[PDB]
Amino acid sequence: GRVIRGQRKGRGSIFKSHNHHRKGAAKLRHLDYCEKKGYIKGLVKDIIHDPGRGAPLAKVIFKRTEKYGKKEELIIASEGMFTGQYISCGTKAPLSVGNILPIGKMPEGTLICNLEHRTGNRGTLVKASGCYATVVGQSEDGKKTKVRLPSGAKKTIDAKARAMVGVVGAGGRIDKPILKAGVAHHKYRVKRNCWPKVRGVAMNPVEHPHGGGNHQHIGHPSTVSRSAPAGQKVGLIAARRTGLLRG
RNA sequence: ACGGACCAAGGAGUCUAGCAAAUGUGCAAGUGUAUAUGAUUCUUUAAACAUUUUAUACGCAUAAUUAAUG
RNA sequence: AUGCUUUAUUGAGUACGAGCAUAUUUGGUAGGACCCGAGAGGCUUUGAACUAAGCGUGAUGAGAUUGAAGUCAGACGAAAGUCUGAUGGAGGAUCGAGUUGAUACUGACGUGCAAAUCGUUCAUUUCAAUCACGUUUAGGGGCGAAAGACUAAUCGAAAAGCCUAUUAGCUGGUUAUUUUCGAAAGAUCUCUCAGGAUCGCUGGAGUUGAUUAAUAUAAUUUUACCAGGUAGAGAUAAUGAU
RNA sequence: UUGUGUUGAAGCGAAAUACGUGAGUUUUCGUGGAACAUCUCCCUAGUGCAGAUCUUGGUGGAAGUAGCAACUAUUCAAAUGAGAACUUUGAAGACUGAAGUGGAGAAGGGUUUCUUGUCAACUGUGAUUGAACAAGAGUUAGCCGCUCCUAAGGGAUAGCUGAAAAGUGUUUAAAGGGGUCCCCGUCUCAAAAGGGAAACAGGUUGAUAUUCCUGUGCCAAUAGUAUUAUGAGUUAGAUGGUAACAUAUAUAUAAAUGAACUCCUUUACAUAGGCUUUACACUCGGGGUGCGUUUUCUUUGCACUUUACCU
RNA sequence: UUUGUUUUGUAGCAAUAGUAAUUCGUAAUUAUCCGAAGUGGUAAGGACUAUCCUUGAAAAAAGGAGGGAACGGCUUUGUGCUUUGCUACUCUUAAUACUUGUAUGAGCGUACCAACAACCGCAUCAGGUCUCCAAGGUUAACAGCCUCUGGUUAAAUAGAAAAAAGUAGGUAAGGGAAGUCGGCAAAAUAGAUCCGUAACUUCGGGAAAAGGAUUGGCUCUGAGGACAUUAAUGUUAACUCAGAACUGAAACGGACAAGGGGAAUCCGACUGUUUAAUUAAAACAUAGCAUUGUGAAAAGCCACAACUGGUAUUAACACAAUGUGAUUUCUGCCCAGUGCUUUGAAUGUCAACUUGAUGAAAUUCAAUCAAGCGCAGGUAAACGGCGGGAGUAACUAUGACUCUCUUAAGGUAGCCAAAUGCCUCGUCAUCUAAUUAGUGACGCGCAUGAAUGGAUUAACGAGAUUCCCACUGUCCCUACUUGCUAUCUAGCGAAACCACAGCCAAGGGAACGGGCUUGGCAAAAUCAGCGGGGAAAGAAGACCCUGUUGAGCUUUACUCUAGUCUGGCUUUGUGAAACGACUUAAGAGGUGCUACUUUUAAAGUUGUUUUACUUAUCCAUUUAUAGGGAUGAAUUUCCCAAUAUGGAGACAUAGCCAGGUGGGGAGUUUGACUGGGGCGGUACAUCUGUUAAAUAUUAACGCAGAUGUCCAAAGACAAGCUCAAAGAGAACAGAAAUCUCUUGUAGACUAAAAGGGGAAAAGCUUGUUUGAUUUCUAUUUUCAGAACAAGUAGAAAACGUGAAAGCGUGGCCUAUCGAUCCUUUAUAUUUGCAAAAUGACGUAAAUUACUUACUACUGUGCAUAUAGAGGUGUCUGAAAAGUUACCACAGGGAUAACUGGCUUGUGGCUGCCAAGCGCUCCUAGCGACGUAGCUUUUUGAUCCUUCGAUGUCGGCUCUUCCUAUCAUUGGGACGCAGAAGUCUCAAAGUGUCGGAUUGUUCACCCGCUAAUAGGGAACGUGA
Ligand SMILES: [Mg+2]
Ligand SMILES: [Mg+2]
Ligand SMILES: [Mg+2]
Ligand SMILES: [Mg+2]
Ligand SMILES: [Mg+2]
Ligand SMILES: [Mg+2]
Ligand SMILES: [Mg+2]
Ligand SMILES: [Mg+2]
Ligand SMILES: [Mg+2]
Ligand SMILES: [Mg+2]
Ligand SMILES: [Mg+2]
Ligand SMILES: [Mg+2]
Ligand SMILES: [Mg+2]
Ligand SMILES: [Mg+2]
Ligand SMILES: [Mg+2]
Ligand SMILES: [Mg+2]
Ligand SMILES: [Mg+2]
Ligand SMILES: [Mg+2]
Ligand SMILES: [Mg+2]
Ligand SMILES: [Mg+2]
Ligand SMILES: [Mg+2]
Ligand SMILES: [Mg+2]
Ligand SMILES: [Mg+2]
Ligand SMILES: [Mg+2]
Ligand SMILES: [Mg+2]
Ligand SMILES: [Mg+2]
Ligand SMILES: [Mg+2]
Ligand SMILES: [Mg+2]
Ligand SMILES: [Mg+2]
Ligand SMILES: [Mg+2]
Ligand SMILES: [Mg+2]
Ligand SMILES: [Mg+2]
Ligand SMILES: [Mg+2]
Ligand SMILES: [Mg+2]
Ligand SMILES: [Mg+2]
Ligand SMILES: [Mg+2]
Ligand SMILES: [Mg+2]
Ligand SMILES: [Mg+2]
Ligand SMILES: [Mg+2]
Ligand SMILES: [Mg+2]
Ligand SMILES: [Mg+2]
Ligand SMILES: [Mg+2]
Ligand SMILES: [Mg+2]
Ligand SMILES: [Mg+2]
Ligand SMILES: [Mg+2]
Ligand SMILES: [Mg+2]
Ligand SMILES: [Mg+2]
Ligand SMILES: [Mg+2]
Ligand SMILES: [Mg+2]
Ligand SMILES: [Mg+2]
Ligand SMILES: [Mg+2]
Ligand SMILES: [Mg+2]
Ligand SMILES: [Mg+2]
Ligand SMILES: [Mg+2]
Ligand SMILES: [Mg+2]
Ligand SMILES: [Mg+2]
Ligand SMILES: [Mg+2]
Ligand SMILES: [Mg+2]
Ligand SMILES: [Mg+2]
Ligand SMILES: [Mg+2]
Ligand SMILES: [Mg+2]
Ligand SMILES: [Mg+2]
Ligand SMILES: [Mg+2]
Ligand SMILES: [Mg+2]
Ligand SMILES: [Mg+2]
Ligand SMILES: [Mg+2]
Ligand SMILES: [Mg+2]
Ligand SMILES: [Mg+2]
Ligand SMILES: [Mg+2]
Ligand SMILES: [Mg+2]
Ligand SMILES: [Mg+2]
Ligand SMILES: [Mg+2]
Ligand SMILES: [Mg+2]
Ligand SMILES: [Mg+2]
Ligand SMILES: [Mg+2]
Ligand SMILES: [Mg+2]
Ligand SMILES: [Mg+2]
Ligand SMILES: [Mg+2]
Ligand SMILES: [Mg+2]
Ligand SMILES: [Mg+2]
Ligand SMILES: [Mg+2]
Ligand SMILES: [Mg+2]
Ligand SMILES: [Mg+2]
Ligand SMILES: [Mg+2]
Ligand SMILES: [Mg+2]
Ligand SMILES: [Mg+2]
Ligand SMILES: [Mg+2]
Ligand SMILES: [Mg+2]
Ligand SMILES: [Mg+2]
Ligand SMILES: [Mg+2]
Ligand SMILES: [Mg+2]
Ligand SMILES: [Mg+2]
Ligand SMILES: [Mg+2]
Ligand SMILES: [Mg+2]
Ligand SMILES: [Mg+2]
Ligand SMILES: [Mg+2]
Repeated sequence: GRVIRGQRKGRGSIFKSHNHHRKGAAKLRHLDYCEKKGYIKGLVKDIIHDPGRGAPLAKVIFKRTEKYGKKEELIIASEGMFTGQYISCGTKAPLSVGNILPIGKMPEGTLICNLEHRTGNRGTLVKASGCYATVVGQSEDGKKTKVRLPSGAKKTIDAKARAMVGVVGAGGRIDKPILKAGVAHHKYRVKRNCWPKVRGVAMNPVEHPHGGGNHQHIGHPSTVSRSAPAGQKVGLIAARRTGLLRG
């Protein structure tokens, strides 16, 4: 009868992100001559907090090379950086925490973050607080590098892509029990409108496949297939397996 | 069992198409002057009057029967 | 082959034509169709001055209670550590007036002051708090701490105008006089059982006949003849009981 | 076809020694004031009402009945007037009790405001009252606001999609600009509580006031040329202090050279808790002035004793 | 740059203004305007501390700095750079004069209300509606009560009287919940100081636990600071706190203000939220726990008609989709069913396209690695599920043990008459006097149980229950009082409703009358109450049934559809390899130049597969900013070679076509009969007998039954023969084996129900057969005298049997079955395919070809006439699943759920007879086996009245009637000594109670009593 809650989220009316006090987008530096041939170095002016995101941001200043002036960058800060530090970005920069290097000049076992899955991309992969990847293989003729991602997947990347040495700061923040409904009210207040959640078994049949009944049950197998239409994919999607995991 | 406090005005088997039966009228193996045209028709007349100077417009009837050549 | 024959069978066929036109009435059909009456379906538009949720900018919560971590001082002890007094001001802490609401009297009123009010009594006040303007989301759609709730006294699908005088085997109504004739509530078929078609029962029109105490005719008798297994009877005649 | 009418038509009220089984027809008197029939035979229709919770309009019994009950409360005397429980004046008794029927604003209303007059209807009892009715009046700004800036957002331009109507909004624009020949970089609307040049006190009208009057101040803008005065610098740019820093007082502290380019600061910011300072408020005692009580008491009870912006 | 003091000034504004006074005149003058402190209400600033998985706008506009471009002036040769002097020149503010378009200050708002009558609510409506200011006393207090400044004394009315009854209040002797479903309502408590506080517990609480004492006024004592002369003297405050004496009708938070407490059970962890106008909860949320998908602009989830978007200013400590619901302790077994998911040319089926074979061609046929299903696995914190019967231990009883059916697995740890147990008011204990209630135990549990979460649980709750203390007008049992109404006056002034109307009893009547019949009776007009009746009013019953009337929701109902997955063709270019296809003479052959299958340097062209390239196409980044190799400030070396960049790349994407999946979505449907409907059944198409009343016809969900088949013989004809059974006889042989005789009217048989028929046959056995065949008519049954269907009597052919007359058109007779449209095979010297031809230039002539005359028989495919067949059992013949406790409409008393009416089976009461009981004795008192009635206080049966409506259980209050008499009054009898009782007569005058449990009517206990009888009045009684 009626359009479901999870279908309405795509209209983007009251489900758009809350971003009034956010500070800007976190990108690497634009790929240019210096990083391809040597390196360039910038100065850390501040570490600041971003309302929606858990990891801190470093505010870093480089010096213009084509012209007289200065320029600004926003970069996810790795654990250990400090105000007044000089970091160096380029193909020949020394290996140290906070420098930005191509992944093909790093030995095996190096912990990295803020990685590009394509060259010149300005960084996409390892970004949430407390996360890192591992260099796990260098190809015989260069041109390819193999890494291990936080979820445990393995990937091969172009060997000229860039990343930061070290781990993302402010890690270990899911070890504190939230303990109050108001704390979770304040958490999602600055993210998006997704809290609280009514469960489908407590609605009427018009609004949900689980709704209705004289006893609050599903009455249906709760694992649905990958091909089901939008108003019907609602329980466990394409589940290979259910129940407690034992290994 | 339902409608009705009282009074006045209004208020409901009609019109058109197509078929049949009954009855009145005209002509009769025929009958009906279609659309038009004509006129010393033109307040009335948007009515009425006329029919192309051994005579093939059309309808119904005058002949039936068969899927059909017939 | 211009097919033939008495045969049988069929036609809304033939055996010296009756039609065409035009008044009116009646019947059945289509149309608004004797008059008034739905619950619905569709097309295009108008509303978030109420209320729901998000967002921007601002404003607001008398008074009192309780007493976490940190700090100072004193006592004990070989160390580790323990005990006593003060200080301090935490917490979706506690009473409570405003504010925001609505538990009970199943009180008053119920032709109200009022299409939700009045009185007393209740719940809530540092937080998931409460208000005001501005702004976003529009109808099979939105919004919902979820009651099928709310979306301008309208929501298990808003409001305005059209398609539209939609359809109804079902309720209600249907307008002057006298005179003459006068019913059925059985039967067959039916997605038929509150309906219909068809036969029966009724009225009107018109011929052919009889008007010759006749013939046709008769919900009646008489004379001649025919068919029957019900009332009674039987159980020793058959069957079955006793 | 052939008739009635100002010497009185239709219609209406009451009737008749009248006719008909009946629907009806005909006639008298009164009112009325202008048209009305045809039955000689035909044509024609939106042609005959007791009902449909029928439509529109008017009117009853109920009935001088139900009722005119929240908000503590009224009394004496006078004026006016045809007429005063509810108009005005004086004297009493009381209420609101600063979280006020006290003052000032927004949304909304639109002349309800003021003076004069004044009662047909309204002001659910009266009414001489009134936000009712009639005639004429009344709203004054460089300093209070809008107007300017940007916000959540709206409308647009290029392009793309669609039969269009419309949807979306740099998704490869030779755009928009500003700086004097260069660089930067879409347009526009959206806050009378956010941001933001600048004003105070006294007086004044029937009705306006940080707007009018008086006096004293502030802010912003003010072409070119020439003269005259105010100060400063050089015989292409001043000094003091160890330092933190300081210095132009002319009517008026106005002048301490500085291009392209570049970097910062103000505007500019949450909540809770106690400590502290200063203004406004409140109160106690002296002095002056006026008033009140006074059979008894009382060096006594109350009022006033003020000071803005700007330098 | 020095001293007390030169002395002035509210520092200027400034007294010239404001306020309070005293003056003199019909605008006039004077005097004051100045000395020291306290309290802490309101606002703002300052320096600080702490909190956040929460870190709390921007722009117009203004300012500061770095750096060092340019530059002493007036005329002085020339072509902006070349020549001579003075060492006034450069800024800055103000005023003036002239040239200049006319060289200060735009435009719009401004009255009044802001609710008390100016706004919205139909109004001059007790409602709603945003912001700022805020005095004195009491006090913790901006609370409550009283007051000053300012405001008012007004409300759609007044006067009198004062009874019932109402509404808002106040008291009550003795008892203290006995009232009631229920302590509903009301009382009792309460401020502050000092003492004292349990179980349990997540150690934080519970907690104001529970409890005890004090409190006025007056007169005193003690404690707590600051400052200046020097330990000593002197001045000087604010408010609290602790003690003592005295005093009063023993009173003192004196008015106001202000918790009732305790022992346990159930649910939910907690603060929070919800159905605006009948539900505030145990419902929703929540922290915590667990499961699932996804490494990216070719990804997960979602929006759009397309083009494009949301999450995303994102990146696994993330985003998205679900369950359960704090802590503690736990979370058992099942993958057979249904879902979801993994592998693939070994593998079955499953499209378009393509490729071959054949043919004149249209067609026809065959082959080929798509996805999906099938085949083989995983998964229960996916949907869900988790057994019976017997025997057995030295008194009984029980069953550790055993046997046997049996499942995918057989309910584990726990828990229980639980918000879950029918029987049920379960058994035992406890609580009371008395317990359908409460608590603790028991467990073969109709039908308990593990994130559908199981068992607990401190704290918390306007949540659901039981008991105790305090308290009381809830009650015994009511009385007295105040305001405001009602009442009577002057003024003003409606509405609902209304066929006509309004006294009764019985009768009949649509079975409950105001009106009708027969009786009782019946005398103006008027005031205040009241709730028996007018089956009173409101309003086309919402319950129930009907309608070929709807709508919301569900699904493995009937048809479809968005989206997803999969294959083909086009977009679409340049090369190169490797294997497949259709051809060479070979290969063994089997066959009568020849016919078919078979190992290899191909006759030459086409196909899936792999790889390479860049310009089509797609993506990303930037201001399209250097061609490859070796926490100051920065602006005016060498080697390698002459499409912005990078990544993919003819693959994605996109357009047309094809297949799978698809309640996410759309449209629709979901028979009838029926002692209401539903369930059951078929009485829905047929047949035998009976009801059926001696022609024929005739109903019910009447009675006893049968049909949807069967048979090359069980059909046709002819001949011969005679059956069931019984008796007596015959080696094994008997009750039953084979054989002979005698009797035998059918007692046998004849496919199947039942009825009728049948003896040289209709039965049995033999012989020959296919009339169970082709065509047509007159007609009978049901009936409209319509179709099918099943029969009867015949005619035109060709046959069978029999010697012959004859008989045969299925079964000895009565049942055994099917339209239009469509399809399919048969028949024909019958026809068509819209200008014509197709056997065939066949036969005979003729020539110099457009020659002539003759002929039953003429391409593929399709159509058409006539005859059978494929089926409609709802059988005169639609392609069709559920639910509504969210509901809508048109109707029905044609039809259910009350009262009333007829009946009285069942329920209740009363009779008659005498077997027997009563030691003995039929009848004191009873009464078996039988049998006659009465009543309408039970429950049925029926469907008469009411569906545009007669309020549906019980209790409380109040009146009246009946007798089928419990007590009280007079009597009779006994199995009657007295006492106490039992049976019975006249008799309705007077009575027929207080309580515990339950919503109860009904029950069952504790009591008293004289007795604690039974009933009716629309199941008496809801304006
Ligand atoms: Mg629900
Ligand atoms: Mg659904
Ligand atoms: Mg549940
Ligand atoms: Mg189930
Ligand atoms: Mg009716
Ligand atoms: Mg009526
Ligand atoms: Mg005629
Ligand atoms: Mg014709
Ligand atoms: Mg009509
Ligand atoms: Mg429809
Ligand atoms: Mg609004
Ligand atoms: Mg809002
Ligand atoms: Mg709290
Ligand atoms: Mg009430
Ligand atoms: Mg209330
Ligand atoms: Mg519901
Ligand atoms: Mg209609
Ligand atoms: Mg008659
Ligand atoms: Mg006339
Ligand atoms: Mg009419
Ligand atoms: Mg009329
Ligand atoms: Mg009338
Ligand atoms: Mg009336
Ligand atoms: Mg009255
Ligand atoms: Mg008045
Ligand atoms: Mg007062
Ligand atoms: Mg008061
Ligand atoms: Mg107050
Ligand atoms: Mg006025
Ligand atoms: Mg006036
Ligand atoms: Mg009046
Ligand atoms: Mg006026
Ligand atoms: Mg102005
Ligand atoms: Mg201003
Ligand atoms: Mg914006
Ligand atoms: Mg603007
Ligand atoms: Mg402002
Ligand atoms: Mg004024
Ligand atoms: Mg003013
Ligand atoms: Mg001063
Ligand atoms: Mg004003
Ligand atoms: Mg209005
Ligand atoms: Mg009113
Ligand atoms: Mg009002
Ligand atoms: Mg009273
Ligand atoms: Mg007293
Ligand atoms: Mg008492
Ligand atoms: Mg009791
Ligand atoms: Mg009782
Ligand atoms: Mg109860
Ligand atoms: Mg109470
Ligand atoms: Mg306790
Ligand atoms: Mg709760
Ligand atoms: Mg729990
Ligand atoms: Mg709560
Ligand atoms: Mg409600
Ligand atoms: Mg409520
Ligand atoms: Mg819950
Ligand atoms: Mg959760
Ligand atoms: Mg399985
Ligand atoms: Mg396959
Ligand atoms: Mg067990
Ligand atoms: Mg149990
Ligand atoms: Mg129990
Ligand atoms: Mg489990
Ligand atoms: Mg269960
Ligand atoms: Mg009165
Ligand atoms: Mg009577
Ligand atoms: Mg009556
Ligand atoms: Mg009478
Ligand atoms: Mg009554
Ligand atoms: Mg009805
Ligand atoms: Mg109904
Ligand atoms: Mg429907
Ligand atoms: Mg559906
Ligand atoms: Mg039926
Ligand atoms: Mg008979
Ligand atoms: Mg016989
Ligand atoms: Mg024979
Ligand atoms: Mg036979
Ligand atoms: Mg049928
Ligand atoms: Mg039939
Ligand atoms: Mg349905
Ligand atoms: Mg009836
Ligand atoms: Mg009986
Ligand atoms: Mg009625
Ligand atoms: Mg009644
Ligand atoms: Mg009624
Ligand atoms: Mg008796
Ligand atoms: Mg006696
Ligand atoms: Mg006696
Ligand atoms: Mg009753
Ligand atoms: Mg009775
Ligand atoms: Mg009632
Ligand atoms: Mg009752
Ligand atoms: Mg009553």
